[PDB]
Amino acid sequence: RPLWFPGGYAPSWLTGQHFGDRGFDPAGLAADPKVFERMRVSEVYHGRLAMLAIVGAVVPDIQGKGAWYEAAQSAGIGVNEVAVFTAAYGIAEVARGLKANSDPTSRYPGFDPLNLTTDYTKEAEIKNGRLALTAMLGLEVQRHVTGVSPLVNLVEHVKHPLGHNIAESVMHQWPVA
Amino acid sequence: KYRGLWFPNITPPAYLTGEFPADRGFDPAGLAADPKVYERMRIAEVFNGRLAMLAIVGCVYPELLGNGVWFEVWNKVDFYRFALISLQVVAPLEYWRGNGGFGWDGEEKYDRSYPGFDPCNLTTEYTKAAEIKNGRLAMIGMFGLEVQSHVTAQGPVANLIEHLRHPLAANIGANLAHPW
Amino acid sequence: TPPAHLTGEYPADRGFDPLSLAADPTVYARMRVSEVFHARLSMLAIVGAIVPEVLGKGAWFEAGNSVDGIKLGFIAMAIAAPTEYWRGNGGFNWDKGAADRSYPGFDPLKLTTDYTKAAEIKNGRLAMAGLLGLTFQYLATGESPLANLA
Amino acid sequence: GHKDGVWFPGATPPAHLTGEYPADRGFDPLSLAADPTVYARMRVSEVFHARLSMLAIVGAIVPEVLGKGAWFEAGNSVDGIKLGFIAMAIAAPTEYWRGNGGFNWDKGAADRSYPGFDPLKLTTDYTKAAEIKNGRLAMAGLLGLTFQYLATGESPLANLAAHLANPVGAN
Ligand SMILES: CC1=C(C#C/C(C)=C/C=C/C(C)=C/C=C/C=C(C)/C=C/C=C(C)/C=C/[C@@]23O[C@]2(C)C[C@@H](O)CC3(C)C)C(C)(C)C[C@H](O)C1
Repeated sequence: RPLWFPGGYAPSWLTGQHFGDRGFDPAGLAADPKVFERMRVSEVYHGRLAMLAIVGAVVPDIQGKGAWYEAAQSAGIGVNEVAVFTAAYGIAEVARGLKANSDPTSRYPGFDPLNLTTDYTKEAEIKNGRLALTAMLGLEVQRHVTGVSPLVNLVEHVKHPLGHNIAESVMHQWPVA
Repeated sequence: KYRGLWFPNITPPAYLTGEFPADRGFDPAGLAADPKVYERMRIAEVFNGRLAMLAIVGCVYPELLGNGVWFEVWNKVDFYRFALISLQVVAPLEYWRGNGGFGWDGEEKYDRSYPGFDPCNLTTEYTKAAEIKNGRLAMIGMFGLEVQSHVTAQGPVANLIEHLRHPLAANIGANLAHPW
Repeated sequence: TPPAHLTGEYPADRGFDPLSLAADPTVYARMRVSEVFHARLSMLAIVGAIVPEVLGKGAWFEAGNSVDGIKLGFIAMAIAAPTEYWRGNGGFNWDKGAADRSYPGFDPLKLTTDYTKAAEIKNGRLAMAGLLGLTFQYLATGESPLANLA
Repeated sequence: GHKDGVWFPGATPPAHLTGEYPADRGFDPLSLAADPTVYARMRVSEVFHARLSMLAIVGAIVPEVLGKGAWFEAGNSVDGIKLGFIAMAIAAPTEYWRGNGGFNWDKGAADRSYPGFDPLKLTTDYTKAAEIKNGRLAMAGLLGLTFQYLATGESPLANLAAHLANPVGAN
């Protein structure tokens, strides 16, 4: 069993059936079996949404329309505009949330025009999701500690790796932005 | 289990049998006669050694790169911020090391000297001895660095280069003959 | 109605788990130790946020321009390092414990009753709630604790 | 076997310490004396460290009482390097003779801790246990004198003169 940490200890509730089981739950948050299925739904959801986010945080900063934290106010989008979007998104959300957490369609609604559903693709979805979820966490924290755009952060680190890293950055008063 | 000894014709202590890596019959001060202390001492020896190995590369390499000397770093860097942030970062890691895992009761019983963080499957009772011996060498080294820091007041690469350039006018004899 | 995993064996039990966080027993054991420690820490804090501000020392959010926060932070972390390790380990030795790490030894008066065990956590829960509140009032106004009472 | 008690109220003595040698109070938490042959050596070293400390704490005070400065001003009043050289040149035979138990190459088998210099015949178990007791004080005292000088910087006797006229506000 491939696990998240070396030594060979998995929780009992995490058996190795579901996609992405790496024996990782040291806080026992999926010990109860009914909560597990909801969480299995929301991991994929959070994952897909972050995937979209992370691609949407880089592409308009490449194109030179400002960084992601200064991209709302740079093209308008106030709190009323997020309210109208949130009302519009609600319809699809309640359509999603009318079904149970035990139905496989609650994660996998079947919209597959290319017919690329295998098991390899489900694990690949979950892995790219968790990578994008940590990447969003990274974006937010970097935003506050360094106070510049993420592409700037990457470019400084590639050009001057000792110069600009977490160690340098965290030795100044960091909540700056 | 033939093993060498630290001094020619001595006889080893009876509690040092060669059962463990890098045993050379060396315990004149009898600090490992009890077996449970000898267990902790063994973990401590490998851990002080690992840290001295990191330290001595950390001390030498930025001076080679011209980023400064290791004992003068605290006039450019604030010590107290560095030490606060370091203890925040290190604490859960050291906790887990001593604990044996993430659980409150240990639970996931791991070796706290030799966990499995080895992707190349290189671990033998020989590489263990090499790790110990490299570590002992580094500990002696870091002792050297500190004493040299006080006596000569130059960095260790500078101290080496001075010995190479003027081997008679830059050695322990000449440096201790003067007030220093 | 009490939940299934949450039975009434342990002190300060009221059958509260709408989130099922403590389903597993060993998790619940850790939870319990962590609740007691959080309670015990929050009391010294709720008092330590009033008692040296009554006597003319300035408020809890004013502590920054009365101490060296970085240096005191270093001192606190340097004394927490041994002592928290000793609390966690159950003593000083390399191999763990058998000296109960929630309720160790300090009771020369024989006051360890189930009532007092429950009252450790009872007084703690609203010291926690209090401290959670105490900050929230400062963020929504700009006022001190005893100034928030007016 | 501890008639005279132990270092901590309810403490258990260690297994190697069984109240047989003088001034045993069952104190060895780091188990440095588990090996008996080593403990034999340890005993001599403690008594010697004790006897050296008692001459030293006297020598740090009794000169100061007779108005000669404190112990850290002794470097002004003597040539520090030179006396250090004669001390090391006089210690060399006498320490060798102490360790060898005599003058001959093949050892002496005299008690090298308790040699026999006693014209008053006071050598008793009480006095052996009082050598170490007064000794452990003087070591602790000397450990004080250094740490007092590092935290303060006045004389030893001045720190006492502070504490009687400043019980609260000494530390
Ligand atoms: C026992 C034990 C343990 C222990 C311990 C402890 C606390 C050990 C420590 C003992 C200690 C503290 C030993 C001091 C020595 C000082 C000496 C020798 C004196 C020399 C000093 C001299 C010769 C100075 C001479 C002076 O001339 C000078 C230079 C200047 C002059 O002006 C004045 C004088 C005359 C003063 C553990 C570790 C807790 C566990 C273990 O299991 C059991």
